[PDB]
Amino acid sequence: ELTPDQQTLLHFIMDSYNKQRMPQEITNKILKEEFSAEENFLILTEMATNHVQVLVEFTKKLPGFQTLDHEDQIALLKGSAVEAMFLRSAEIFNKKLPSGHSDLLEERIRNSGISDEYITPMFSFYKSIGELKMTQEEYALLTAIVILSPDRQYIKDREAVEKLQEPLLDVLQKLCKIHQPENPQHFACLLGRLTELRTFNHHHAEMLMSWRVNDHKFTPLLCEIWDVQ
Amino acid sequence: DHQLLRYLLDK
Ligand SMILES: CC(C)c1onc(-c2c(Cl)cccc2Cl)c1COc1ccc2cc(-c3cccc(C(=O)O)c3)sc2c1
Repeated sequence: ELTPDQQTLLHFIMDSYNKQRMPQEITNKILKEEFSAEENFLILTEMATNHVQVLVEFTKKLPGFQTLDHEDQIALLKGSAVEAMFLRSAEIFNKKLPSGHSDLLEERIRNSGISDEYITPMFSFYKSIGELKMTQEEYALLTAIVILSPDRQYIKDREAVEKLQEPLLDVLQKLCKIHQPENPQHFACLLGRLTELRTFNHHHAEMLMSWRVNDHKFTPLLCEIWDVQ
Repeated sequence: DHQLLRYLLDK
């Protein structure tokens, strides 16, 4: 029922997760710039390359992350990049965060060179995850769990990560049985979405190919993290 | 390789 070691872990996490890292002058472009396929794409590239920085600075703050093998630290970042980004945007659409300009962010994604084959699943995903009516603690706990996934390919010590992940799952499960006793299946549902999240890694690899064969520019930072040759 | 990510971590 939320011990000390936990009421403290959660607070350190809600602390990081809550730092307003993305600059207002930057996210404001989602609202003020012209709406065209090219501009929508450039702005989305700028949000994503800025978000990569917020993630790393959030990940660094995750308990015991900095004690992991430097090679694994990369594998984890490269592995969860896409998923963590879907989680953040999902929160923008689901909980209508002001800094996200939800409806205008959606206009730009729906017209940035992405095939209907991916737009449909993508938004279908956002709708059902919103129906879980999650809290900021769940979103944050969820992201930290995704980043610390011992599953990611190329990990050298898949047990030192599980060990760093376990505490987080525990606090999430607890927080579920606590304010959601109504139904003891909520923890399971959240974890279910994790599986659905994974699905977009493939989709994202195809989206990048399409953008690339169409002469689209990313950033040195995005290219490194997504392995864009 | 991955000098950008490494650079962000060491920052
Ligand atoms: C390179 C780019 C064109 C791209 O390619 N695929 C995807 C993608 C798309 Cl469509 C959907 C899901 C995942 C990916 Cl990876 C993207 C866009 O990725 C991003 C990544 C992070 C953020 C954070 C935002 C944001 C806004 C306001 C406020 C905040 C805030 O944290 O306060 C965050 S928008 C945004 C857009």
